[PDB]
Amino acid sequence: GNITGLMQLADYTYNKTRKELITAELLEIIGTMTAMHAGKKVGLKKTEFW
Amino acid sequence: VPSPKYIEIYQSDFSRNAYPLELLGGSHVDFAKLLYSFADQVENKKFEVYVEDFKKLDSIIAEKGPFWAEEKIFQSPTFQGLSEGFKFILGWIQSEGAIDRLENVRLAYKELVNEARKETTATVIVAKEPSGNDLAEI
Amino acid sequence: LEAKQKIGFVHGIDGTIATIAPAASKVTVPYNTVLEIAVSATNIANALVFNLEKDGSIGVILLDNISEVRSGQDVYATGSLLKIPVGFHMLGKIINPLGKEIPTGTKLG
Repeated sequence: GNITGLMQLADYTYNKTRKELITAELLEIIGTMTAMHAGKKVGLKKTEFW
Repeated sequence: VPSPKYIEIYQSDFSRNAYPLELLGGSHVDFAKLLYSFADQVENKKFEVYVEDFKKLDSIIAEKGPFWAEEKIFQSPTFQGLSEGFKFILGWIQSEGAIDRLENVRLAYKELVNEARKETTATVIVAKEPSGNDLAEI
Repeated sequence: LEAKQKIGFVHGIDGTIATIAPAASKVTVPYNTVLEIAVSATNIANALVFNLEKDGSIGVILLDNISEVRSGQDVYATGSLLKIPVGFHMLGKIINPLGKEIPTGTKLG
């Protein structure tokens, strides 16, 4: 019974940490893609206004 | 109101042309190079015209306040003293919202003109009031 | 005699860092070199080049007198790397990484 009580917490924290590691890697990639979007410039948009 | 001679240059491509100088910046390099195109082609190298317009524009700005963006550049009694091409580019700048970048345009157009005429300028500040003896030394 | 060379004016400042706007086009700044920012007629804020850009702008690391920095201040250039005084005369001292001594109570490297 005790070992099971430990096993659920171990499985729980394993999956908690698994999911948080996934989320973190995503936000790293999105941070980089976003920073590059800031690095890229805007164009001109030349057209007739009159 | 805008003449077709200006629209031919505007709708066409001009940034890829050969200039007196390669110009650093973002979009405002075009705000200046387009002025150079006007002054070179249709006005026949009467550069100082646009350089006068900037001066004129300064006097206009103070009288109109800071929110002169919202008003259209062509229809206005204040702007009547300006050139049609200067007005054209201010309309384009108004479209792009870059009207806060104007000083970075005159500071560039003057470089193009100063290298075409080959007239590098120099700025001195002497006192609350100039002194001739110092001037001769300077 | 000694005329300082200027390269641009301060465009933006974000806390410890800054962005320069170059004055002229033919002017060229090196990389990793120290720049100076005329925060006043008297004092100078040292700095360092960390980026260069297609726009000619310069990403700058500030190191001294950051609070006295504004936008539009004249920016000068030494054209030399960051250096500090070195020698046995420095032993027995606490020292700012710019070489400035921190009070208590020739050569360059």
